[PDB]
Amino acid sequence: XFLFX
Amino acid sequence: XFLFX
Amino acid sequence: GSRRYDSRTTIFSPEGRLYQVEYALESISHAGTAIGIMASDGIVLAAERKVTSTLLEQDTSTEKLYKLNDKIAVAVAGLTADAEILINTARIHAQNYLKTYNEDIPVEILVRRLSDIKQGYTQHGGLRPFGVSFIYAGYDDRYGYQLYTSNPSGNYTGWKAISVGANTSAAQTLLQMDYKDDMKVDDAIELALKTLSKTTDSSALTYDRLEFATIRKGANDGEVYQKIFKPQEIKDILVKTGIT
Amino acid sequence: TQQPIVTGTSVISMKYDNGVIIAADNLGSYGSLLRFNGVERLIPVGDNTVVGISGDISDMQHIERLLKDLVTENAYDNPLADAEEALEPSYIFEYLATVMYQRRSKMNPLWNAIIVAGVQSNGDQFLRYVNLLGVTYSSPTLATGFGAHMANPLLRKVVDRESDIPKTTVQVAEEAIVNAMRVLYYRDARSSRNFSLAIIDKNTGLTFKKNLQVENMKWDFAKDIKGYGTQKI
Amino acid sequence: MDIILGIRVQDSVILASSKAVTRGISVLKDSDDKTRQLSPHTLMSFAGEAGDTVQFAEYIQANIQLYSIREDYELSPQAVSSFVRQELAKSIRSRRPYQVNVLIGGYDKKKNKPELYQIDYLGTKVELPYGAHGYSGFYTFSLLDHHYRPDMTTEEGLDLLKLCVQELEKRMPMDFKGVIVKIVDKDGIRQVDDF
Amino acid sequence: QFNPYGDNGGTILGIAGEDFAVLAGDTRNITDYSINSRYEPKVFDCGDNIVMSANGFAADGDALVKRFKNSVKWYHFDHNDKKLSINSAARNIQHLLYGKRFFPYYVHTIIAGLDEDGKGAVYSFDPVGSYEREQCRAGGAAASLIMPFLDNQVNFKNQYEPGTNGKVKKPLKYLSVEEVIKLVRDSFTSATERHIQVGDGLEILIVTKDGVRKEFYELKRD
Amino acid sequence: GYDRALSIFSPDGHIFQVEYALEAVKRGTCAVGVKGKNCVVLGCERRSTLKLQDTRITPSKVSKIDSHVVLSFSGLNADSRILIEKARVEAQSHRLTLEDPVTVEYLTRYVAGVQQRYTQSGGVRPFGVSTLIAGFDPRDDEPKLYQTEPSGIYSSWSAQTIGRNSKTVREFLEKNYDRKEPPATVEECVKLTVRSLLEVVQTGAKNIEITVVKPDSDIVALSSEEINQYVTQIEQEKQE
Amino acid sequence: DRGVSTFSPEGRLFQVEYSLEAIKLGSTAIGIATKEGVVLGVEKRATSPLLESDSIEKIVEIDRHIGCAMSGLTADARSMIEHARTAAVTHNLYYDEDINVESLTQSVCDLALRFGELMSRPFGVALLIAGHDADDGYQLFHAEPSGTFYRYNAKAIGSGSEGAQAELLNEWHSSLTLKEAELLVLKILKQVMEEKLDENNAQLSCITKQDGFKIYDNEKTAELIKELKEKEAAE
Amino acid sequence: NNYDGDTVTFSPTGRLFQVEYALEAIKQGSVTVGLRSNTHAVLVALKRNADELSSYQKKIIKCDEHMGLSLAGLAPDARVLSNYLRQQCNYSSLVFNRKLAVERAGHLLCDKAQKNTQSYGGRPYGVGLLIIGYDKSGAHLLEFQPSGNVTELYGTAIGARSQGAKTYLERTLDTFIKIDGNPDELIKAGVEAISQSLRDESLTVDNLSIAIVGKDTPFTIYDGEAVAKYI
Amino acid sequence: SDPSSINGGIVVAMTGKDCVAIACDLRLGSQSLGVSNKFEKIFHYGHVFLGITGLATDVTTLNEMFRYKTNLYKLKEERAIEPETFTQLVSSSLYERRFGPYFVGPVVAGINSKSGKPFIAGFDLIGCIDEAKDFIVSGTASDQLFGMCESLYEPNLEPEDLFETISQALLNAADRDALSGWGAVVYIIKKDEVVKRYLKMRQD
Amino acid sequence: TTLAFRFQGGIIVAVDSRATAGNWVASQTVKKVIEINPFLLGTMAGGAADCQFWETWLGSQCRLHELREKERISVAAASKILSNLVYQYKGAGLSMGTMICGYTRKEGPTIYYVDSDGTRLKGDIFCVVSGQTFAYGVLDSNYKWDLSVEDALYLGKRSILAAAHRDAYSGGSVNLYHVTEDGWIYHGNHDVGELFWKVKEEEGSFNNVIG
Repeated sequence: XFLFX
Repeated sequence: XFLFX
Repeated sequence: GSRRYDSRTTIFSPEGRLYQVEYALESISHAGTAIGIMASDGIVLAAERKVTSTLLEQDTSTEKLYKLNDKIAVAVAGLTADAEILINTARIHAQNYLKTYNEDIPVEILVRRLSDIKQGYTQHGGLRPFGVSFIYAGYDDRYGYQLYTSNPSGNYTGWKAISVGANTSAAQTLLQMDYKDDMKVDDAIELALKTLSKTTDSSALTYDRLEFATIRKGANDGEVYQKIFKPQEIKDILVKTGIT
Repeated sequence: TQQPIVTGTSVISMKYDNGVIIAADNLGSYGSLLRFNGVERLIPVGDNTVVGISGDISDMQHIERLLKDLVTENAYDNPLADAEEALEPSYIFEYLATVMYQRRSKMNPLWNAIIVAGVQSNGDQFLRYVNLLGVTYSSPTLATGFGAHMANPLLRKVVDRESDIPKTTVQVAEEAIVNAMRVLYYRDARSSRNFSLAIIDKNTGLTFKKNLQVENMKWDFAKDIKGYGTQKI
Repeated sequence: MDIILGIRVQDSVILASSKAVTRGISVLKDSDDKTRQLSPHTLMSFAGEAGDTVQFAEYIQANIQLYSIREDYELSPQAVSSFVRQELAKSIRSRRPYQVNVLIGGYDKKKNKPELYQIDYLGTKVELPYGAHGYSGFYTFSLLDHHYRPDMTTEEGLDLLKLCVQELEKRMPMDFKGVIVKIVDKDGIRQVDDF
Repeated sequence: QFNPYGDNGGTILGIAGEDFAVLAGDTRNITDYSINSRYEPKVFDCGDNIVMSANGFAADGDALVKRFKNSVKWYHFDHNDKKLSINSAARNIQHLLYGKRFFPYYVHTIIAGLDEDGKGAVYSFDPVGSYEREQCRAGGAAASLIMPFLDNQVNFKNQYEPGTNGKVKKPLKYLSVEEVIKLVRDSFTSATERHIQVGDGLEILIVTKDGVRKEFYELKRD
Repeated sequence: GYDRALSIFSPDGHIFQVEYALEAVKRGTCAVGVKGKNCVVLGCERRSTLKLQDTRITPSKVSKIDSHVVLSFSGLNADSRILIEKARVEAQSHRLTLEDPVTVEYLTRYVAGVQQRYTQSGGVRPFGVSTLIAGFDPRDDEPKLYQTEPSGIYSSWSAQTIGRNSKTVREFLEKNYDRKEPPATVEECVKLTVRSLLEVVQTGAKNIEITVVKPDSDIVALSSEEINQYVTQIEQEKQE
Repeated sequence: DRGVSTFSPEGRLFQVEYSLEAIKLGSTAIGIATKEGVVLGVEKRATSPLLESDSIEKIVEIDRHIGCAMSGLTADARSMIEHARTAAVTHNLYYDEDINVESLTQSVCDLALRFGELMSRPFGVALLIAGHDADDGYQLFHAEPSGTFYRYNAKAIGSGSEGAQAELLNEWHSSLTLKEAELLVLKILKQVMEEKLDENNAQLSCITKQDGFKIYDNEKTAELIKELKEKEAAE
Repeated sequence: NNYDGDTVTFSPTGRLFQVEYALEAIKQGSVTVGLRSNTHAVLVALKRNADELSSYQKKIIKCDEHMGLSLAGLAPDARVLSNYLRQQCNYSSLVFNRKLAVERAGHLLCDKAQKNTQSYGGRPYGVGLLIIGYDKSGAHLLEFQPSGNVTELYGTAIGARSQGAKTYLERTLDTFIKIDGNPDELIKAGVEAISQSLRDESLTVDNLSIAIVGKDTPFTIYDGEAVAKYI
Repeated sequence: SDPSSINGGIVVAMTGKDCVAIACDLRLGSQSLGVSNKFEKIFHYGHVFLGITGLATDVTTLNEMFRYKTNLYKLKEERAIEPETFTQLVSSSLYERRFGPYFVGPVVAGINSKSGKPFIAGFDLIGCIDEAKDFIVSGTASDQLFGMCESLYEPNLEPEDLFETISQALLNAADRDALSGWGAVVYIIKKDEVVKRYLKMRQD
Repeated sequence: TTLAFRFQGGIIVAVDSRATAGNWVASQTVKKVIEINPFLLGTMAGGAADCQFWETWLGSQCRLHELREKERISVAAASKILSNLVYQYKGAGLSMGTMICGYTRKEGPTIYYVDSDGTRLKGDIFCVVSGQTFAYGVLDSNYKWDLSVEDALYLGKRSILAAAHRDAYSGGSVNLYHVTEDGWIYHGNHDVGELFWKVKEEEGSFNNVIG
């Protein structure tokens, strides 16, 4: 896997 | 902890 | 189904009265008279046991005067069994408050809770109300000595002197006549007994037909003592005041 | 969440011109111990479907009861239970697939790999796989456990693609399955010589063969093998 | 780590609380007020796990404010402290305990006495002349043991607190970005701007 | 212990044109070093000119596609047969995915279709339902091989006008369906060479105003 | 649990339990609300059938919900306590989540919502209570006075009365209250409120309670002597 | 006594038919749908002159594209409005769009028959739900406590309904402008109202695609009342 | 009389009056016709308006691609029962990859209606349904009564003046059953059937509602200028 | 980490001729850090004395709990609870939290008002009863207290003698424990008089 | 990299557009600013899904507040709705670092930092660089109160560039917003690739590079 700035 | 033969 | 047999205990009449509350009050009007008188230096609770017998063990008997904690007592008028349900609830609330805040419960807070329970039985649950009227005699360090009453409606009010049960109309007239604000406990004891002596449906007022209690600062220095009078002590105060 | 105790090994299958074949050995293993030698792992449902099950045998016996109960339930208030409203292979599979995925999603799986072989109403060959994870897939050849590694390569040399299915006779298809079972007996340490084979044909219906044995085995060459390199005696 | 100190002098209670909110190696704020006014004469300072601290303080604030409206009376600091302790004592055996340590500074109008209460996240309560939570507590205790007196004035109390903070800045390894100081007396709660 | 997840490999590719969109995926299903199927479709027509693929754990992907297909059915029932727009579908899928936030669907979801203005649209989701609209997206095992190629060849990244020496970028342009299909075929041909989990076959679903059509191309089977 | 539908429709489209609840309000001691230019006053009747009463401890007729909002009522006293408790809890709940005290309109809408819920919930009878809710919104100087009734309808009033002989004191307010120029000062507003009660009360002794609410949480209850001075001045002007 | 969900010998639910009597006693509400928008008007009917009329809220916003007028036991409407607003917002959260006016109406009407021995009795209030969506344009719906809803080109509910509906029967055509519709609501309200219609005892509102749902200012309505009086005096 | 207070009470002659009163709600409802051949099954429904400003209440609800019903009586009750059918059709598809048989849909409606006739507090459903569908055994027409009684028929009609249409179909039985692979002619026979139940009013463009399902025909509803062809 | 040794502290009880004695230290700490030297661990409900060692939050909670229960007892029974009966109430109350116990080591001391018989008892955290004739010990220096009591104690000591014995037992045990000390209190209990003495001891 | 700071002209909100899965750059085109309502912005840092879902849900809760109370929701109230929600999920593994930025008549320009830990802080400036959250800008030297709106926009833009260059997980493009009385205004998306070279040439900074 999931996306993560 | 307790009592314990 | 079951709807057929439901009395509907929590409805308004066309006149906007609660049937069951009104009928419960009618019940209480037949109960033994209980009187509370608040003085500057203490409170008196006097109450008449209903037509007793010579074979009733009086010294181990309690139907009228109950202890809620060390600072608060109640006089009962109505169903004794219904009262004991509410009394045990009040005793627990008092100890809950003490556990939480490490201070004795103020009198009004205890009274309001018991009154809020009675109210609930008139608005929801479809159960009959409690057929009980209380006189609360209590002391706290906010308002000092306090008298309250609650009835099956769950309404409660404060008093300098009040009666519940039988012949309240007559009793309240006699109290309203002889009560003064600067009055002391010894005087309030005499008034309470003289009032019962005149309102009683019995031939004569004797020790074996009475329950008596005082809440005094008449405790060594800055503290409050509850005295539930013994049969022999009620007999003595009847001779002292000159009723027997 | 559990561990499988009494287990069954490979189930193997393939399509041919007119139907499907499926096979499985008659062993229930208890770890390395070959405890049960009389266990049937092909369970027929009506006359158009066979369900082959590998993995935990207690969970297989549960699934066996679900399918038995499915046939009973389908018959209830169903005048066409033995005709137009009979259980299809596709119906039986989707039900099991639903159960398998639900059980894995409650972290309490049915510890099995299942192959549903059958022929549909319109005569179409049905062959689909589902396992303890609820993973499903179809192929001209399907196999579980060791079968996947050893049987599929051999069966895929007969039917490599969809266009090879019409060109594959029942005799050629059965020959391939029987050979694959021998290879599995040579090489799988949890296989038995005794197996069951089921053919579901669109013309001749369901043929169920029990108490089959691996035969025409090659062992003679063993006598000529001495030591592990340098030994001559 | 967070500094919360309390000193009870003759006629007031003073609470010093660090103004830094830090998460790991990041400084989130340098002007944070780690205090809630429970009642007009009762103040609570709090240090502990992020979120729990404010959530607990505001929950306690709401309950004490509800009691005040209902009875038209102010709960004594002893009573407020007992309520707070009991809420924490419930939480330790709950599914997710509040990781909050609090100081309760109050002026009891009935007894005309200032009271300081130190309560940890377990519901451990003591009444002290001076208190503190965390690493800072040990240094400040030893220093206050020497200097503190019961008959100290509010001004004397502030000077001793000023010395504690100065010495903490030198001795402590983390930068707590100064303190906010609040005084609780008969007149109520006020914030000392100069510090 | 029991592991509720698996990896079935495969790769999906969504490209959005001016008045069309394509969603492509290899037809290979694998487990460890074993090939489960050489033809298991992974890209589905869901109705209302929407094509969907959930790539990763096959069981979670099949379950999600079912739930969305069901979601489209109940949209028609509850909203007087209203056509479900691609933006509305995308938001609905986010809620499906986030529902299982603490037991995720281990899938990479791409949906393709036309937007309400009739322009090609591709939406891409993470396992827990984070989504974003894009021109290009590759998902699955060979995503890392294909996406850089698409950056270079679809969006013309790191490409400048000859004789400017990096002063002016190559002009962005809408690719024809015929050009887009070539890139899809070349992407999958390249991915098949260098990724063990990619091969066997390629199925492309093209979405236009006229509807959904399907193209299939063979890939290397090693 | 007791599920019985006590509040139902009758052939003429009336809910009798809600209408009989209004009769309970009619029986209740009179309550009046008057808003001036920069204040609101809540007047309340105390029936003098009860003497030997302890006025220190006896429940007062006006209740603070927050520091800036008050509630008076006519009807069943016991029922009123349950609405006051719920309102006081919601007031603190609003401060906790919105980080701002309730508007008078919001607190009214909540209490009115509770009253309505008890008219179409199984096993419960409606509240035998009408409320006057008065105060000032946070950082606002515009006076607010709302009324609720057992049905659950609520509305804003320049001035309003509820309880026994409310018809008479409403008659008085309708002719004596000018909208273009409301009571400018606290004195004028208290005077008009005491005057309105004197139409109904009997004796101006311990029978009238007055509570003045001003902006920024400024609430005070007048004493016997303070009210007695208003009673004296009103009748001395009347002798003419 | 007798069941709350009981059928009469004519095949009608007693409690529903009785609630319809409660709605007849309610203050008048009128809706008129046009191709330029939908107008909603109500009689406020203050019980006393001391009651601040602007506090009487019988026209209510559900979303930017859906308005609502009520008639009957108006307290009962609060939970229906609450549900409608939640439904409108919830659908926007799930689908990133405006909810169809019919779908919103259908959602409200699903509460209607959730009563028995759920709530103890039906709702004693009728709703006029007006809105716009891209699919079916400008729409006006009548939501009853029976759970039934009808779409209307124009509709009147409350005490003056059958008198008003007969008037709307003659006056409505498919080519009505928004300005014409506003005057027509004011005209029919003034006809059926006990007290004389002004900007304080009556309230107008409309829903247009451009500006969405707007409750008219008392100053704006006052001008339309003056415009009405002049055009009626013109013949 | 004394025995109509609730659904849990039998009368001395063994009648359930609350169920019979629910049955009355249907007769008050607008007429709807159902008829089928071997290839197709048709619903024809006369929609009822409140007045000239009002719309015509929708009578036909789609339950799946292969099944739907027409209603007569309480519309909200039809919504509850049709939603239940939609779910049962949906469960059959998802779990068993199987289109729900029309006969089994009938059995499920029957059992749902029954529970409301034997338990205190509840009430019977106040609506009648005509379910049409095409499944693995061809075209089907069902009639649902809220007593729980479900009946498979070649044709029928429910609602006000339904007896007129029912008599016509009983004469035409041998003709319309043979209308195979001709959807238009089967609808014509349905429109001519419902016409026998009209008085004063006639079939207009916004009055008439038709639905059809068949061999290569998903369940589709025709309203507005789509039924002008058949007027 | 170990709940029963975070705060520290000790209690000891002894019997004499027509008397009992119960004593405790005054320390409360966060492990190494000493916080309070006013934390008394001995409470009384009428003529029944209860000492509690262990986690301080539980010491306070159980005191509040037993005050609650003995108050209700007295109202219903119309007499003060006796040591033998209170011992059973402590045991009952602890064992109802068997799988989530209070981390305490309670000690009961008192004279039965009717029989006049001296009574002491100890408990483990789940409410098991140790009813010894001689002495009971509890806390972080229990090993040290067992050593001191076992050598110093003799039966039938007069009240003023028993005081010296229990005092020397506590003081010398506390000085060999890091988490005990910071002052000490001793209660000498006779049938109808109770004397309470604070002891001078080293404050390190 | 998310940046929100307060000045005389209102609030400046600057974010990057890069999303990463480990060392894999998933996207360079992510909208890390959420437009809750015309006067309310929410920045997003941490779990993409967690931020997107709950800040979209916040917009729904803020909309219901306006319908019920007929008034615009305050930034304090809106921030606390999100902070009270995440606190319910505390310890469940929600990853969220957000700034709720708006203007209201009641409060004026307001920035609230809301954390997945349940931390809710009000401040003049908030920054999220790498995995660390700061109450200071990435540069902070240039920050003076009386600053031109178009000058303040540049500082925000420049500050994201500074982080985007040094941080591997920051990059793509800079999205700029200006929050004022009567709503926020979008100030466009600036590709860091083109921005870097332009800023270098014009400012004469990044000398350690070479080009």
